[PDB]
Amino acid sequence: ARSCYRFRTDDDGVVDVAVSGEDGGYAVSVEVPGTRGREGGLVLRASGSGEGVPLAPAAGGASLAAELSFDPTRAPFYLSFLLTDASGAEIRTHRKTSFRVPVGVGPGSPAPLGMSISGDGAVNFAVYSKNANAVSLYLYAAAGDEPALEIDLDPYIHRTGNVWHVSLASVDGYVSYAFCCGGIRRPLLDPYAKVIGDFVSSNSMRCFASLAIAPSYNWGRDRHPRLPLEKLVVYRANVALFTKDRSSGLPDDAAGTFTGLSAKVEHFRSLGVNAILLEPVFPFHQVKGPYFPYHFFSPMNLYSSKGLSVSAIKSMKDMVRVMHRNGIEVLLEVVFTHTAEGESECQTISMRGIDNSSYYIANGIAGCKASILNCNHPVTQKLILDSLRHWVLDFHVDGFCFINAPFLVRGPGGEYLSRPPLLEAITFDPVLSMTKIIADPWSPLDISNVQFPFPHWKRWAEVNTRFSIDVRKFLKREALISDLATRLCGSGDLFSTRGPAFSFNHVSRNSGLSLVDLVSFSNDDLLSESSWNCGEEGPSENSAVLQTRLRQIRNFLFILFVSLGVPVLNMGDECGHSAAGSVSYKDRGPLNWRGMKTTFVKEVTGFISFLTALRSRRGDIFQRREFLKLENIHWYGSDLCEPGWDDPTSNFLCMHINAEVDEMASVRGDLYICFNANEESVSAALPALAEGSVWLRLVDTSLAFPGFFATVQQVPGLSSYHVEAHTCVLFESKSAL
Amino acid sequence: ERYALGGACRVLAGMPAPLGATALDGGVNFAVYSAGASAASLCLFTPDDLEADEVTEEVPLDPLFNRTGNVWHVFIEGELHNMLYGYRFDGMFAPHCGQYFDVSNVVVDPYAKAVISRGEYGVPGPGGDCWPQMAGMIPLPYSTFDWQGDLPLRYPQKDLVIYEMHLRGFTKHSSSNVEHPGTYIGAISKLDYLKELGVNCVELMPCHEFNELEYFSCSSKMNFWGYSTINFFSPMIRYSSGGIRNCGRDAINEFKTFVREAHKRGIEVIMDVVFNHTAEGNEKGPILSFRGIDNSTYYMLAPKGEFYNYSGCGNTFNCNHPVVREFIVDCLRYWVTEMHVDGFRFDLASIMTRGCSLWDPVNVYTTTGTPLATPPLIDMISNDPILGDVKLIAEAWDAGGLYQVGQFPHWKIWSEWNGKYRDIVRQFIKGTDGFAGGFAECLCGSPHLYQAGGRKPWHSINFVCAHDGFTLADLVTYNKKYNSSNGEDNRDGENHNLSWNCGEEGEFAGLSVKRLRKRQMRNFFVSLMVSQGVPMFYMGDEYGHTKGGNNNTYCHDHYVNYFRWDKKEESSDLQRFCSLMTKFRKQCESLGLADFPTAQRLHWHGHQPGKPDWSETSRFVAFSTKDETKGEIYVAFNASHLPAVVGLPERPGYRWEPLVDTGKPAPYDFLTDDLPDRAHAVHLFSHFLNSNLYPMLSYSSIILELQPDD
Repeated sequence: ARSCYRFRTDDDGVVDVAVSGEDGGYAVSVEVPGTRGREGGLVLRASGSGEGVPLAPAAGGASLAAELSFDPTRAPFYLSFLLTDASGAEIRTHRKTSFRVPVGVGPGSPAPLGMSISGDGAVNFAVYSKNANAVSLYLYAAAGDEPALEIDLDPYIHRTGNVWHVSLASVDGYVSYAFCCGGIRRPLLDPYAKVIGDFVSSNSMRCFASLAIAPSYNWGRDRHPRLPLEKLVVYRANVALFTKDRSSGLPDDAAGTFTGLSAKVEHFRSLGVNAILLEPVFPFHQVKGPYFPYHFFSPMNLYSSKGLSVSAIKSMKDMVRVMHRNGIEVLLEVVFTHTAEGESECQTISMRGIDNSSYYIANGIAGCKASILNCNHPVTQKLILDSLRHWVLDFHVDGFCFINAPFLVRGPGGEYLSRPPLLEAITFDPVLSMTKIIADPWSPLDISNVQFPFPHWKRWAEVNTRFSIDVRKFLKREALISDLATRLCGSGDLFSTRGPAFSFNHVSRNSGLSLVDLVSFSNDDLLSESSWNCGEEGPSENSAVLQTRLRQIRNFLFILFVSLGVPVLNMGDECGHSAAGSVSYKDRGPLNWRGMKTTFVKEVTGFISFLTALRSRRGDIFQRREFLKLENIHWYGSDLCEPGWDDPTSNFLCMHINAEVDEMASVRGDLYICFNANEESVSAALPALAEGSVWLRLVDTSLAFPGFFATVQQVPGLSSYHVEAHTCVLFESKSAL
Repeated sequence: ERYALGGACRVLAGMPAPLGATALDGGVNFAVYSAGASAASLCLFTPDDLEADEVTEEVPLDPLFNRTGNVWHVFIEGELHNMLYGYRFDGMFAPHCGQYFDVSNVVVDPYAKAVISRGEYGVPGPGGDCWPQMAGMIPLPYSTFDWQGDLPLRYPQKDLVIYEMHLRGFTKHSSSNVEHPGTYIGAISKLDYLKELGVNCVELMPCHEFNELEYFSCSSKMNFWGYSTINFFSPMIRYSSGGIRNCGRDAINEFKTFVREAHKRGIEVIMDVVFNHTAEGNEKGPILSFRGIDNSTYYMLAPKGEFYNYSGCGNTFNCNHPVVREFIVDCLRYWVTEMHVDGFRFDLASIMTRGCSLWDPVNVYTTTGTPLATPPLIDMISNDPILGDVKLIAEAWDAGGLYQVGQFPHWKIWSEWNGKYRDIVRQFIKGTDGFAGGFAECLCGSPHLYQAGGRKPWHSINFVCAHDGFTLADLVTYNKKYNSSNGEDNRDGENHNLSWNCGEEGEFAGLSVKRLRKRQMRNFFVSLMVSQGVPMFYMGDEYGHTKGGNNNTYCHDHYVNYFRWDKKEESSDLQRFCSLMTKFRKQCESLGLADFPTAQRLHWHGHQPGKPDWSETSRFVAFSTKDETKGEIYVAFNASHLPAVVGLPERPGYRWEPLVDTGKPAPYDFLTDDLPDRAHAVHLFSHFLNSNLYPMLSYSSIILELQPDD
């Protein structure tokens, strides 16, 4: 294959160069046509060479031609030369430079970004850098530490706008590549690489892009579950901590990987979970943790059994296929607001060294030591959208939860944008129009996010942070029952135009206190957590503290699962996982699978399964696309009286729900729900029923397992029931027809 | 298992990206965006069946397997490059909701690289059909064009001289003596003339595919300028000598040949693009590409569903919608990387700053068409990895009342057509009170419009005449437009031309009036060639082309719009003057500057040196600037009706030498060493030059150079 270069000269002319890979040397031919200003021949001097190669006529004086040859074993080099007439005058390029031509590499093409292979086997490299005035390509062999091949890029031939490109006939004998920008000899990682190497802290922070391409994956008959938003039950898990312990039963070096997660699908199936939310799986550094990613196109290599990138790709695809075969959606937490790089050369690995001005916010933000991405800059927009489309199309991912979502509306200067372009681009991307998108206000950074209305276009779901605060305060006898009424009905004050299905409710996440710690630890340093230790701090032997704690755990689960919205469960909250009162997400430990036979875990898992089955069975109430009609909800007090809405001493509320009648087609009963947060028992009255109808009790969290949930006593209408302290009750009306 | 063409070709799921038709894996992948469609079908034509208006083959699209999000896609395995394709869509028909889905229409993919309708310019289809069925070209697995090593010239912008050219009109007249008059190949024969004229950049009038018979049924006029685009990815096939041969490949290759031949001679190419509207018009217009796919996405719509008219042509493209943003950026990148185009000029560019309706409080949780300070499309174009390093020129106004000259959102990257320069120069040169200070500001690159925002003098594109409005010759012949041949009762056209007929109206006048007209044309060219900024002039202004007073000639395929190579030879003096003045600009280092001139280099003068006259009654501007090549030059403009003798700056040890004088008869209006009488002609003015004086006629200009005298 031959390459051709046409140079305009400084005396209104053209010089034509051709470089041919002769069947192992190289031949360069120079042809100068036209004659207006110079007559008596030309000599090709190699940029000041004392010797010379005269140009001989080719086809009758129309053109002058010369030929040069070069021996093999020469690494890619450049040939530089000048032309001289029979006067001493020198002919240069139209940019006033010596004619420079590459020998051993092709010019390449600016698209696509990254590394690609053509049909003939040529390898194309392309990288964007506006600020760098010099770019070099390094090739490494199987070990490397020093480059086996170094190629400087010509600023004229190997550029199109602000994209540097180059082509190579073959990369045989090489396994990795990197880039060097400016004069700095520090190898950088390709932002668009699909397969990367090992993160090595040299004596520094370097990672190399791999020259191998991922093999074709056979998906088979895989189909997206496409579950409705109003039927979702979400389980949030950490890949490493989910199966790392010995008790999981997985074979070693496969525990704590994607295979370990795939091996436990029956756990989710028995719990009633139909969607799994994974904590971030982008490659990261152990110094800062998973919430500070380096790369956006690969899974972390430590999440695979073999520890390599291609192994991680195949393992992730296998896990996704296994989940889809079981009708379970896969959602991913994604960080796109900041990276793991630093404001110096020692912690530069990628985008910081290629083009700092475009990828990152200048000076960052006050009171922060992280590299804040310039999210709304068009190049970063393109990178983020490319990453999302890649994950959806290549890994068959069903949705995304954007960590630190409020940061995505900040502009280049840090100001708040009234029309943020990246969010709008994500919302109206035609490829992604069927994937779920959820905004999470929580931030791993030291600063805390301020609150403002998030633009949703009736498409974005949100993590409801007010739900946890209000439920925690109610169970602590510190909130008005109006807050509980608002949260039980789907949070209409925030999702009025969207619906209850867009509210993602939770009582505990991977940060803050866990479910067990929420009823066991309350110091003066845990005031931002709304916890109550039920009498004694830490583990206790008192028989009343234990009873109160068990009741409170049952109440928390019950209130979570009977509200309108999507319930989100955190890993370990179904089996008593505890972190000894710490609120750091880094202090959480591996899940213990040994205890899933005892009494407590059995009660918790059975109650969760019962609640999920009840939600499925009565979807006309719990799986709605629109809020319940105001004509079908009645709020009561102690004995069928008016509730005390503004009295901060009545921690008691009753809810009567009337079933609808659908004329499209069957009689479905009513629901009566009572919540008592008082430390004293309260008498409650059941509403009057129809003729020959009775109330059937389904849940009483003060009873004894088994029996406190049952799928049991019948109660006539207008009767009286004694609600114990810290107790929640549920009734369903059954017609004795 | 599914087959398409008589059981010979397999049908597979396909991929949603890239949009359009792409050849890979022994087949073609098709992908098209449609949010509102409920069903879709791929239609294939043979070239013979397209003429008969018959679909050769239909492939229904399965909503389960052939749709990812809002993208329909399908793959066909076989040899399809000798066929054409289109789409059929089904959905809701409700013009009062902005929906125009109809199963009997076959629409053209917006990403198609060639559109096959008709082969010959001006000739209708069978039966006098002016809107026959259109279909798109299917690509080849490889490339069939040899660039011969072409590399971008990357000229600095301050070194540019821009020549606006109409592709068909350049060689359509019989006196061009080219093999294929009016085509891309025909224009290649005439690039040496442009090179010898002194231009190094050519701006092409719209070369995207359009219908030149679009309103031929009503009335009988053609659409000659082509500001009504059908497909943005395709060249105008009827500007090619091949036609529809090889399904548009010949036309594409001819355009590439024109570009390669222009680059081989050191000439850059800038393309006119019209992204502000579409040939589909309002609700009464034809359904060709966009209305049949996603009308509410591609067009700006009112509440009831009627079309906003900010372009004054029937509809308005929804430029700042995200899908349209991606489409426009993809189109510009395609032209840059596949046709080697060096830059773009955007027509009615203010429309590209108007807001999209997606940001109304009804949609999320400032209405449609409100101008923005940071429009997302301009942000995407300026900061693109490829498009950020090319030439971007905006005509910064639209027909909806917007006027953004000097305030276009530029990111310190964007250039502008300077219409304030046009107005000020037109008013000063003809003689008008109160324009001397504006003229001096125009000569310096208009720092009052560009310096504060961080832009350079060469971001200003200076021009006196363009394709719209008067030509340079008609600027000095008519006081008013004569547009009655347009058929619109003289309503159309600019009404305030700011022109002077030099004493009499029309081409029949006395000798003194004609002498004054020649002087004034030379003065206009001198003013253009000594200003800071990038000069631009229109095709044929270098020999005095005339349109008969018609200042809006968009609908005439007729010699009034053709380059007259026969009349060019009768006006070799003006052409010689223009060539010499462009050469002079190229030779001086103080004429095209990278920064705004400072007071240490440039000094202003009047009738007496060092005393400029900025009074309201002043019609005289003169300056002198220091030159690293010529030492010092002196320029004076006398726009008064009275002759004057002016004093020259005193430089002991030197004297001034005459170079240019627009009052003198040719060839002494420009002095060159090719003139055998140069020394004698200079010597006959020595009694004036010795005492630092120079006599000037009314409405004349002079340029002098400083040389050592000892």
